Amino acid sequence: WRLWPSGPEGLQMVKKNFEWVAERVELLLKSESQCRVVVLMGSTSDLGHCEKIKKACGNFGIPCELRVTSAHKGPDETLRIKAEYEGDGIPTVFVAVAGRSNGLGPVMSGNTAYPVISCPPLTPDWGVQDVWSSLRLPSGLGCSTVLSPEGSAQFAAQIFGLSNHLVWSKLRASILNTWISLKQADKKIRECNL
Amino acid sequence: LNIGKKLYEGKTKEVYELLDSPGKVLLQSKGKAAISNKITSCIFQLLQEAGIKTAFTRKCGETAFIAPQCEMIPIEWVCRRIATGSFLKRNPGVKEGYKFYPPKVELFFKDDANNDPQWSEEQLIAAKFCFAGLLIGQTEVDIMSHATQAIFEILEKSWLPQNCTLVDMKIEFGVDVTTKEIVLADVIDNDSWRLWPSGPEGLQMVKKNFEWVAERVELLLKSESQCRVVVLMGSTSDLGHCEKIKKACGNFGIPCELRVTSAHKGPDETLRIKAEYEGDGIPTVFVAVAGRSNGLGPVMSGNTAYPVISCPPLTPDWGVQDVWSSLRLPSGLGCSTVLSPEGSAQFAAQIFGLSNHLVWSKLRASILNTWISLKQADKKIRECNL
Amino acid sequence: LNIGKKLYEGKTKEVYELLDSPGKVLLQSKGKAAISNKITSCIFQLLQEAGIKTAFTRKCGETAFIAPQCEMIPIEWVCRRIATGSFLKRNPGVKEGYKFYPPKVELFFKDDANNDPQWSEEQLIAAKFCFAGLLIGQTEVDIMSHATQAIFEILEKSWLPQNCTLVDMKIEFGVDVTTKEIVLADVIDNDSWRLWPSGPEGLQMVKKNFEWVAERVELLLKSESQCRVVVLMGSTSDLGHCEKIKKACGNFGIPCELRVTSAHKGPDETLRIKAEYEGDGIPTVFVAVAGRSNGLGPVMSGNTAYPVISCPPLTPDWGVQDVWSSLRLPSGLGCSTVLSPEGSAQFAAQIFGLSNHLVWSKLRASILNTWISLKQADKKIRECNL
Repeated sequence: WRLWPSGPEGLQMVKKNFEWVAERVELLLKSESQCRVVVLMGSTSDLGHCEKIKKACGNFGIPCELRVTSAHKGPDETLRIKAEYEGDGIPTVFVAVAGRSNGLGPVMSGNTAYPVISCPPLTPDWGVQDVWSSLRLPSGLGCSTVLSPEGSAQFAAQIFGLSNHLVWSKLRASILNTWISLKQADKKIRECNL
Repeated sequence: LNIGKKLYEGKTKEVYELLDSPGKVLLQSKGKAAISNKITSCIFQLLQEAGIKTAFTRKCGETAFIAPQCEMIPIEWVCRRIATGSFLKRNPGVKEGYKFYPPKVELFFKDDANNDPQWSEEQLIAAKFCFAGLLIGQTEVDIMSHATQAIFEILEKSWLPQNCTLVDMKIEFGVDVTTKEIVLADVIDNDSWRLWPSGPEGLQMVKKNFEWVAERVELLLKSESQCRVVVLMGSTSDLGHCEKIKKACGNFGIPCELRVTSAHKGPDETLRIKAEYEGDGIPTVFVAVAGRSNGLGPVMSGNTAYPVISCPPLTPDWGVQDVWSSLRLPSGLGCSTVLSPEGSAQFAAQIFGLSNHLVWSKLRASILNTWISLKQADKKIRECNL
Repeated sequence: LNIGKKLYEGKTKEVYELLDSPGKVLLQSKGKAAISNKITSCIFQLLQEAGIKTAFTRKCGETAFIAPQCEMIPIEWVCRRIATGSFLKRNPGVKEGYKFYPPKVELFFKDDANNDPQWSEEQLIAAKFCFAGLLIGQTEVDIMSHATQAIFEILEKSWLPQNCTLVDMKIEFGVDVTTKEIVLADVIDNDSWRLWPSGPEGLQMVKKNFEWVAERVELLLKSESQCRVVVLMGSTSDLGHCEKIKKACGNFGIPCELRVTSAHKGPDETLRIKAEYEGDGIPTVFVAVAGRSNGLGPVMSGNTAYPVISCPPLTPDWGVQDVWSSLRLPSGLGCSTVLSPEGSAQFAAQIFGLSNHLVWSKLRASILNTWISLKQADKKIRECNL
């Protein structure tokens, strides 16, 4: 490869010498950007939903914690837990999981300057009625919605990826590999068009 | 090898029994009688491949063909698109050339070389005929007239590419002794129909001579229009959905290929695959199968001048929410939606049918047969209203 | 009458000014040069009627044609479907016959009879050319390559019925001094392309000689495939809806008729009207427009072997409730749904396009032009990101 110094601007432009490159390459294996995803669930009966998010976060190397809190039952407590993730300086993304009327996501988003994803555990029974409590929020709420549990973890990854190259890389490799997989399935089904 | 007894016969052929094979235990035999058999062997194979229930098995020699044994209906069904000769004489005022659009179906009583009149569809019912056990009434008389019109249109279409106009035709039915179905049971040669030259315009108008007709009929068994249906699926987990479409396409004789591609994942690849079906000149129709938000259909339609059908694999779980991504498309998209997998194959067939008479024929026979089926279910449930 | 000054010229023609008519103030003049003008006059009229922006007004005499004045782009665009000659020599390994599917577009730097090399699409942008005021960069270079491929495919299609294979072609653009649009600005004769005989199979493969090409090109201006769109409306109060479809059909050169019929009120009549479009042999597509519960589309589709599009005149008041009567049909119905009135006309066009190259061409040009339009809106809004 060829690596400019990039701090058209420097000398005639000189590739870094194998010596300098040598004592830097190990640093590419680590990132300056710390990141954490905190999953808030209004009820432990959605624990399974939250775990798919946690496991997914695990695929992008992002630490993830699950917690139980109710905007409707312990309003005060939800804010408290919010504060201990805000006050410890770790860049965090909140994923709100609340069934039925979701007031957890809306409240979180309204009291924190960090991103907040509402990832409702919808089922086709009343799903069509419940999503709207996560969409349609009063003004001043950046709160975003993502239905897929792993999908919400992915979005969180892409958020942190803007600062953690190690995470960005995993997103990129994944994009590629999914294409590789598409390519192969088509070739394998193409065999059967004889 | 071959056997035979006695049995009946018509004016052009002599039907013989066939020991060593009951049922289809019939042989039709009968200068230029070999021409008459070559013609009747194609029209039959043709009408048969289209889907019309017809008394014909395989061709046999030069002047013969075996077919299932059946009791004939003593009636001559005639269908017209244009009025000429006889008809004119019978219908004063109708100037020659008058086109009938449904088109006109008339039936003549007992073939008897005496007067063999014209019967009303009501005199046939009151006739109370019964062959091979089948009492002929409303339902049966209705089937024959409908089937006659259908057979007409099929042959009318089949001929057009040879630049021939089917003016009118004569046809006789018969109840299959085995299956008990009313079938197009008797030879169709050059005296069974009348073909103008259609390139009111030519000479005094001369029916094609059995010679010219002879060396053209085999061409009706093939089509100039090539056609292909390509099924694009965003995910192999819908493979089953796509196969119902493929199998359906198989019912209309249209070649169909399944392929995997994602507008969302491999945008670039979808366009690539699109290009190799566009560039090879085979007239193609694309059927897009994408679950959830369907962006496959919309993208395809927007980048190809060929038709694109979106056939979403909906389930009642979230179906009502997903269809709208296939309907409601930004302007400039001809993309059409069809929910039924086989239904989408049928639509594709009807698209290609505009150019492939063989496909059109299958669509037409199917329309008829479905009616035959409706008719019978009603008669079978009618029995239970006693 | 006619005038003229000096101006520029190419290898086959000499461009002259034309006082008494500015702008289109250009005349192209130039044995067999009259053949070269007859060919270039059809291909242009053809590409123009298809929708391609091309520098051509009317034919003039035997060896001339007037067109709008424009500054030429010193680049030779070439498009290939099959690799032959030159290309092979430039691309070692590509065996003759290799088919390119997108298909391949290459452009050659300044026409200069010296070496006139091959430029990368990136060397043209860096060239920073500017004609008639139009600085040529990403956007413009992208338009020409896209337009070249589109022009190729159109001509490729147009030729097929004459049993000719467009192997590759050469084309030059130019910015119209008036409108400032990049247009197919310069003659296309028999040395602008290469046409196999395509009935790897024939002789060593010989391009058609300008003589044979000459007496065929006018045939590309007409199609063998006839087509008609019939719009059925259950109520005259939707007349406006049906007219958008009719007008749209007009944009693709497809004849379209509006008619009033009710599946619910005159069941019998609907079938009758259906029959007179079926019986007259004109390939037809039916577009059903019925508000509320749509039984018109379903019934039509079930009684005709031709395609049937349901194009409901929905309004947001009860639209969500009505569409389902057009979707969700009993089995055996190929009936397709398309909400957009013009969209349904477009789909119909794409159906007929499978057989009418003139229609296919209009669809293709349209695809291109819509892209050209997208490209320009982005560049115009990009200006406002300063």
